[PDB]
Amino acid sequence: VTKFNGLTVLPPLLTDEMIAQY
Amino acid sequence: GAISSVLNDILSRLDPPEAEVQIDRLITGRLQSLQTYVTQQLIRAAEIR
Amino acid sequence: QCVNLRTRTQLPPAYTNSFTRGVYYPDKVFRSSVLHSTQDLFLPFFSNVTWFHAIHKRFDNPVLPFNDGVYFASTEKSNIIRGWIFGTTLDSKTQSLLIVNNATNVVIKVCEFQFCNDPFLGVYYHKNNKSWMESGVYSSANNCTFEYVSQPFLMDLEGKQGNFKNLREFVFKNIDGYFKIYSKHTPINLVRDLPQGFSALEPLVDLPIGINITRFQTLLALHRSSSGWTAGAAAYYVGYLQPRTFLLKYNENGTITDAVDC
Amino acid sequence: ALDPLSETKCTLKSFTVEKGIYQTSNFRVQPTESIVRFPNITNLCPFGEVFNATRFASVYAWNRKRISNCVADYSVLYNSASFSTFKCYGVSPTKLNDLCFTNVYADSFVIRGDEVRQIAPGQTGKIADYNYKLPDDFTGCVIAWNSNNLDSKVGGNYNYRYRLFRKSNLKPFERDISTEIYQAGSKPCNGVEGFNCYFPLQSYGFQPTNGVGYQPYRVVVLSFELLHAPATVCGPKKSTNLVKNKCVNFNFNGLTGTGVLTESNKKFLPFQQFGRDIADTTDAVRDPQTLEILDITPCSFGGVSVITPGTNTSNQVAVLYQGVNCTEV
Amino acid sequence: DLCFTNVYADSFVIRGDEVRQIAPGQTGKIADYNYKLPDDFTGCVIAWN
Repeated sequence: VTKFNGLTVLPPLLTDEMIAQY
Repeated sequence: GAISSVLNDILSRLDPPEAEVQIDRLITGRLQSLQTYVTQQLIRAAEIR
Repeated sequence: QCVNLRTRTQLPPAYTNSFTRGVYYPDKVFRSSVLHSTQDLFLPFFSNVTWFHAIHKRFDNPVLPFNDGVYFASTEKSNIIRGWIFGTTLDSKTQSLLIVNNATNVVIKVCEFQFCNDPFLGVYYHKNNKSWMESGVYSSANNCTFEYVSQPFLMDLEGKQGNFKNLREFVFKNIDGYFKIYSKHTPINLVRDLPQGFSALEPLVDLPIGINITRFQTLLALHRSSSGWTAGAAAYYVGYLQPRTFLLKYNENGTITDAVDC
Repeated sequence: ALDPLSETKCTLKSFTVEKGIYQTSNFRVQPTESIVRFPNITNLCPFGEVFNATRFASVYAWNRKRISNCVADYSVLYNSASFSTFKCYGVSPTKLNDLCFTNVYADSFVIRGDEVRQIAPGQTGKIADYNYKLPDDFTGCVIAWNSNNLDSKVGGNYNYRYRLFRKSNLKPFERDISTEIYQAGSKPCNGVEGFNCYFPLQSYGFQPTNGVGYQPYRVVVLSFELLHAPATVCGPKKSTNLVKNKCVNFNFNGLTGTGVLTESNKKFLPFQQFGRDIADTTDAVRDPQTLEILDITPCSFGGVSVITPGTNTSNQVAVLYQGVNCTEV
Repeated sequence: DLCFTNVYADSFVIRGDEVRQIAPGQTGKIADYNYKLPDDFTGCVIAWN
């Protein structure tokens, strides 16, 4: 699988390392 | 429907009797773009639910 | 001046197929690796462009219009084109434009030029000190305020062997009075009367004259060892523009790479 | 307006705050200095041959004058009310000194007192149907002053002419100086004086004893575009040195923004003044004086959230800044 | 039928060329030096030769 006029992207709570441990 | 697309273009050229007319056509045109984006993101959240 | 040259003959309107050349920069804004569309006065793709020539018993110098724009393309070897003539009614009634290069500077003279029946620039004095000097085009010009001179350069007019490596492309258009001129020089490998490749034109000069122009003309470099001269070896083309939109594919360097007709 | 604990209470509208996170406001980074820049020009525009001329041109046989590459003192003729008619609709007349334009197009002529009001964009009249009318994109306004004491002669100033009749309608920015006769009736006059064929050229009967509707007015229309191209002529502004590594408000011949100014490291063309991205925002700015190209990157970003426990337990709170590196803060 | 708190009566004198220059938000010769009206002008004008 594959802008600064008030737009923002929030990071998720569960990262990619904690999903693979579940 | 305004004279320009830049808020600094209308403010630095026109008079404040006229500047309240062209800005009103820009706030109304840009508020409908946000109401379409929020409503479309709210229906897409129901598919991912 | 009043007597037409010996080489006047009627020629049939033969045409060829211009494939993809004729794309230019429509705005002054820099882009990088984007795909942007622009509605501008462009040349259509895969259209019929008129083929003209010039030899020592044929010469094509007609009176052609200016309403749909001129796409001027010429490939030469010894710089036989000595400029252009732009005008509306071709006398001293209104403003007429004149382009003549003296191999150091191109001058832009917009005055009330009184033209003859057929203008010519003949090159003589074959013994020594040629210098391609200025010489039966007009007789009188006055009551004008438009004078302009360009930057100095040094352009060659000698006889070179091999393939036709001096290909010149020109676009003349005046929107809102601003007469803009595009130019691009690229060496090509000519096979039979047509170029191939992809190269965009760059702007040269933009002057706000503001004169209604309906016709145009060019000047040739003649030779002689009114009717006593004889024209040289040259070839040129002339087309028309149409207001159609196009696509402009940019690269990482910041120039036009490809274009798709809409 | 004192602490972030009570600042959450003006958003949630409550005196007891449940634990969690709450978005309150955003950042606002102040700029320090203003950057202005204009190319070096010292010439004065030919205003003496426009307003202070003895004789003028005619409205029938007008000639548009071009003026460029100078500086315009618009604080002597626009401040002083030494003119009879001066109204302005599209340009604010108080601040022509800092906005810059490419070229001004002036037409010096005279008309009567009943003809200075009927010249307007989109409004018809005796000038707007046969002599001259303005298009819809006209940006500018007019200077008009009464001149009955000097232009009017005792026997009639017959140096000036104007048109009465025209067989067709005007299109904008065109000159018609043809002497073709008008055919109003069915008989072909073919340029000969007769019935229903009148001579459209008429001289002015300028006399100082006439009415105010026929009094002569020294008028001039001025046409110029506002921020459509790289500009050449504007008023007496002052220069300011270039400051880097700080986000400020820059004014590069009208291109106004707010952001840091770093050096550019990409390919550019000698006939390119600015660069834009896919989002149609300015990314690079050409310097009018030096041969340098800068980069545009904005500041004043990020959101502010307040992490707090319940107010029933304690009152120690914290604050989290969203998505901003706090080395600058 | 509609009444207000305080009527501010301000009397002065001008010429006949200055009667159009007194307007809310309009720049004029009488406005920049002597008497201008703001955007909150609520009233009107009585004049006589």
